[PDB]
Amino acid sequence: RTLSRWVWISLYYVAFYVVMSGIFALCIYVLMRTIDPYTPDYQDQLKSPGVTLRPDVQEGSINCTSEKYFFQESFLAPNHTKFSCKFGKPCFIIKMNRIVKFLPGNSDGPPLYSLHYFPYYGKKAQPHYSNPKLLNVPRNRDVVIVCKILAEHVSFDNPHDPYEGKVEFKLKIQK
Amino acid sequence: MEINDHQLSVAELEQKYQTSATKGLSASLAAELLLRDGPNALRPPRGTPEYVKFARQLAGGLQCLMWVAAAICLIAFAIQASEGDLTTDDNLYLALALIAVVVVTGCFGYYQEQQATVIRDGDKFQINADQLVVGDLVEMKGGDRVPADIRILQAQGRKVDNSSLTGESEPQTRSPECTHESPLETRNIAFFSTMCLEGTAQGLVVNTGDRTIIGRIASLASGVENEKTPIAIEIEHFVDIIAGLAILFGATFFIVAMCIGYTFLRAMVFFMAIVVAYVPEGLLATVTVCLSLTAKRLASKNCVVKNLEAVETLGSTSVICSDKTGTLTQNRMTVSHLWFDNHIHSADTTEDQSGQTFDQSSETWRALCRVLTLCNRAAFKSGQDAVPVPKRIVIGDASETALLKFSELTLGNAMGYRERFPKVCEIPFNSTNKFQLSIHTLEDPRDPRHVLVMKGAPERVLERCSSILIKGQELPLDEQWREAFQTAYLSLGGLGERVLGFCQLYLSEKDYPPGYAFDVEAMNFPTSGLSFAGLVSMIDPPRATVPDAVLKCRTAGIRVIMVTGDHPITAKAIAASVGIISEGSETVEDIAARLRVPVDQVNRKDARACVINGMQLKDMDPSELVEALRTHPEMVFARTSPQQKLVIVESCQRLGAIVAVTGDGVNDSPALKKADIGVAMGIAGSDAAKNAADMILLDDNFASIVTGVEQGRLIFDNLKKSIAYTLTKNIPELTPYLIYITVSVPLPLGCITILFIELCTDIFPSVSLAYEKAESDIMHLRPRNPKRDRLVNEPLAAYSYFQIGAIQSFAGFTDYFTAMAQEGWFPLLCVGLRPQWENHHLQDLQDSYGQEWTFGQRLYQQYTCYTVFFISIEMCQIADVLIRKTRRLSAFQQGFFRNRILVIAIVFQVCIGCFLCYCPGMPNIFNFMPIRFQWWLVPMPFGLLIFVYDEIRKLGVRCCPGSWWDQELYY
Repeated sequence: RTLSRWVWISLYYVAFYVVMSGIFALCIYVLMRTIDPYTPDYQDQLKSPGVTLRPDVQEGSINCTSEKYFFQESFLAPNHTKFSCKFGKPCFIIKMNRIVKFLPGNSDGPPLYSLHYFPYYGKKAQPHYSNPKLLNVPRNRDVVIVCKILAEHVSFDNPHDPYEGKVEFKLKIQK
Repeated sequence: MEINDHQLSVAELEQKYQTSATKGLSASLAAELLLRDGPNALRPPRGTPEYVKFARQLAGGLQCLMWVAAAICLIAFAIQASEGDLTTDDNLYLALALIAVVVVTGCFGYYQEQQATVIRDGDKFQINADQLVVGDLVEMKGGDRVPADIRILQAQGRKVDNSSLTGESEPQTRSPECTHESPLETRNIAFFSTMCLEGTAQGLVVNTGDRTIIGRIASLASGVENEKTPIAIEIEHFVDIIAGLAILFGATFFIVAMCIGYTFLRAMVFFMAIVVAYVPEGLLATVTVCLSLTAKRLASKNCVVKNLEAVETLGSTSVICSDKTGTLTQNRMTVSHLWFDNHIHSADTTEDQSGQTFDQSSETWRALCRVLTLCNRAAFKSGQDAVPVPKRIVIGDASETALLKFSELTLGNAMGYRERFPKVCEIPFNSTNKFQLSIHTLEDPRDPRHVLVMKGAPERVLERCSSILIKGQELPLDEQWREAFQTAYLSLGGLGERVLGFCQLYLSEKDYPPGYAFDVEAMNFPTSGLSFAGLVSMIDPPRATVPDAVLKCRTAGIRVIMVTGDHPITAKAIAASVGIISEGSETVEDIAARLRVPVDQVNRKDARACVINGMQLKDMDPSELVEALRTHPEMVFARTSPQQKLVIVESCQRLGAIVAVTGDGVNDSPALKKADIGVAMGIAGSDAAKNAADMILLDDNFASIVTGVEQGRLIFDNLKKSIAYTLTKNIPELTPYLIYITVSVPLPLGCITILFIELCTDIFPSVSLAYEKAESDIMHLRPRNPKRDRLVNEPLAAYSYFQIGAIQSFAGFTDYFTAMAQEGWFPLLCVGLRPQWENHHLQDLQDSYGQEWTFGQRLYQQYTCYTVFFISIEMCQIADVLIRKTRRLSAFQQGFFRNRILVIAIVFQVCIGCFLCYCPGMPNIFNFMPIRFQWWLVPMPFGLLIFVYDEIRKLGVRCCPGSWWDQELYY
């Protein structure tokens, strides 16, 4: 609490917090420089893909068939956008979380992906890229179903991300 | 003050008492009176229970405040558990730690913290002292303790020690005649808690048990608001500032959250959320360990401290009112000066005998020494040789012991002399004769003739002499010398010293045969026309360190006031000796004396120094006392009663000063009890003083007082640094949650992560600050104004929160963005995501790239962020540590380097973080994930900027001491 000196405070921070935002931004912008536009520095977090589903818990493009992996080339801008292949008792849809340059490998409880898609090039490289029913007898009860995917590349973390490469949902069609 | 019966006649007293002067009470009557009045005993406070002792601490200031937090954190848990069940430990466990901190914190303190001789039915008998009742006749003799307050009816050569009342040890006479209006002053009353030094006396019991003057001092001095410690008062100012901000922001984040679209459910949770950030959970523990750590050093110093708070109390006082005896002094005295060879000499009075030798050479000196040793009855108790002479106990009266100690020291063994010149006969000092003489066979073998030696009242010795041994030879006692003696006698007498005359005679052999019989009964030999040898006086010396200790306090800007029961001549002499009274300083009386003008004539303002007698003090109003206090720099209150010592202190406190009373005796109790801090002497100190005091000088080393004050200085500062260091990290901890709410981004840091910082990483560094040194000469500065300069002030908060912590937050946020960005989540995409991110159902979350992440997968990334954020703080904490090391000085100047403990803190702190990151099991147990090497670097530019920013700022402060940066920023 002063007087006729506050101008010595306001003006201070103006160009001190100024200098500091200026440095903070200074260091974000250098960091940002040292990253690919096309690919993150660490894939490791995403390392095994998770499996997620639809139920809340094409003009141009190329025609394809079930087959082996298709290599678009390198992950570079020198070629234009890499071309992408075309694609009661509820229905649930499952997909595999997209991961750049990842090639999945493949070459009784109660009553109740094509390689040609990979590797995924990434959004910058491929914008309108497209990634690839429980008619069951029972009803009016909670059924626990786990859908999962297999592969050498795929791993599950039972203790952790129950999502990692698998689903766990409890459908109940009460009629 | 008390009102009494000393005025009454003895007969009148008995009449009041229904007692007999000669016979005493009857057994029947004594018993009856007992039931009526009750026992001659003090009524206690109860002992104090163990449970209560712990419980009182539980409030401990911050402790209560912490309860409000824990309870309020429960406010969160209760609302949450009810309406929006969030199954988490977060608020519950958060609330818990805060309270337990007190239980665990409170531990730091718990882990570290007779008979009398009466006359009844004309016969005297010994009885249990409790049996004594008012009215009975009691007899006391030298060596005994006065059993109760007594009215002296009769006494013979009785002297008493009233240090318990006055703090002054020199013996006081007791006679039946009332000396003064003041009961504490009069000769006719002998007080309980006092001991008859010598003589014999009989008196009537006026007061018993609790009723005695001292038997009440405790209750009156005990049940007195012993005030608190300047440190305790200061450790509350900081908390209020902290709370002030915690609440301001906590609520401000209620309102802001509300405008944004959060309900009473959400806006509320945040407010309470906003706590762990404003309240330093670690701070109480740190201050305590700091205090505890300092106390340990003092112990190494031979200075024991009973209370943690006591470590500091040494700096925020303006004036000190000190008791003399046992406080300033050790409690003792001795001879002082001799007059012979028509010259005044001064002996060394000190215990250590730190002074110098006055004179070996004179032939006269030996003749004198001869009489001092020979015409003397006193003997050293047996088995003494281990102990030094002035220390050893002697059997005999004080004056004779003084002579014995003097000769033994300078002369060698007295016994040797006593043996060499055997005592044939002597006339013991008579009351009438006022002198004592002896006749001895001379050691000199040619002669072994008879020598006569005597001593006594100086005037009397002179009446008795024809000649004077000047140098080796005798001379006629011309009127010229008759006066030189008279002058010396008057001067030494002025010194307040007791004076004795000495003379001897080489008896004429013809009249006295080798066998020759002497008659002590009737003067068989000459008593007159003897050779006068010299004069010997008395004197007392104080401790060794005391004068210096006083000097140190004065440089400290502390006022030292002597407050003594003793007589003014003696008090003033010591005052000068210790430095309480400086050279050239003057009292009005000294000016008037030099000027040879009346006192009325002297302008009081001219006198800086003052010496006020208790008798005069009694008449004065407290306002008058206040003025005396305001008016003088060097004050001596002498002949003060215990109540008076209290008044002075109160007078001093009225001024606003923080006062330390230092004292040894029962008479200092009310004062010690009143002082902001009472210091008592360990060895000499009476039990009463000891109970009354806050601190005990086990050593009786007064110098410790200076250390005590010093102890309250370095740590006080170093504590602020540790508060600043700890508080700064609060900001980087808070901001993530807020931004989380405001930005709608995934939570950057978690509750568990915070605890590792506060409980783990910050601890060693925070503690390590105690090791810091002085930036400047701390002794040079004045004591802190406890009201004005708080331990935690707004300039600390602004620095910790506004500036430094802010830089720290960004460093943390940066690592956050880097981890996610690397992962495929660019910062732009991050806004508004939390609902999807947190949504457990979505296994699908699409990143910036287009990849899809499951619930667990993205979570692992976030947890990694929590981990890196945690790490960022440690990296930034390194800078905060280095900068926090000094308030003013450059790291270059201070050398951030010297503090080994601090450096240990950086290494161990980092080791801990790496451990939390790397060790397996840590991902489940504490949700900490491993970090890529690159992650370690993110905060680095932020850490460096902090160091530079602060370093630059302090350079500014130094250049311009007067103005702005210091005013705002300087702790």
